[PDB]
Amino acid sequence: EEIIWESLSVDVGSQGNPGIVEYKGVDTKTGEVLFEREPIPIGTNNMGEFLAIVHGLRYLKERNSRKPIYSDSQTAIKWVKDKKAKSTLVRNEETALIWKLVDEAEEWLNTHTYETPILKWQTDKWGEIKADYGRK
RNA sequence: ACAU
DNA sequence: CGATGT
Ligand SMILES: [Cl-]
Ligand SMILES: [Cl-]
Ligand SMILES: [Cl-]
Ligand SMILES: [Mg+2]
Ligand SMILES: [Mg+2]
Ligand SMILES: [Rb+]
Ligand SMILES: [Rb+]
Ligand SMILES: [Rb+]
Ligand SMILES: [Rb+]
Repeated sequence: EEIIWESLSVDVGSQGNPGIVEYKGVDTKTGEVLFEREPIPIGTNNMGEFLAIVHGLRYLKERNSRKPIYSDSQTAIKWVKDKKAKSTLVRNEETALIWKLVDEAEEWLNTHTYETPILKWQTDKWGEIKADYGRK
C-alpha cells in the first residue's frame, strides 16, 4: 500500500539476457548508491536479482540494520525464501563465474540467519524501483 | 497470466 | 522483437 521509505532497494542490470550482469543497492529514500557489483561477463536477469538481494542481506547484517529490502523480482524473492536459485542457465566454462557466485550466495544463506523482510516493489503502482538502471 |  | 522465471 505505502512505500516503506526506510529500506534498501536492489536491482540487476544487464547487457543481454543472458548477457553481462551487474547489480546495485540504493537507499530508497535518497537514491544514494550503497553497493555496486562489478560486471559479470555472462549471467541471467534472475541470477543477478538473486545475488542483489543476498548481497543486501549481507550488507545490512554487517551493519546491524533491521531495514527491509525491496526487489522488483518475483523470482528472486522466491529463490531467496527457498534458499535455492532454480536457474536454467547452462553450467559451462563461460558461465562458471556467475554460477560460482550463485552457489556461494546459497551457501551463505544456509549458514547465516536474518530477520530482514524481503518485500516486493510494486512497480505497477509506484514506478520503477529506485535501484533501476534506466536501460529499458 | 504474473513478475522481470 | 528476444530472453529469464513461477
Ligand atoms: Cl555476488
Ligand atoms: Cl517491513
Ligand atoms: Cl514476491
Ligand atoms: Mg529488477
Ligand atoms: Mg530494473
Ligand atoms: Rb550482525
Ligand atoms: Rb532498465
Ligand atoms: Rb520492472
Ligand atoms: Rb514467458
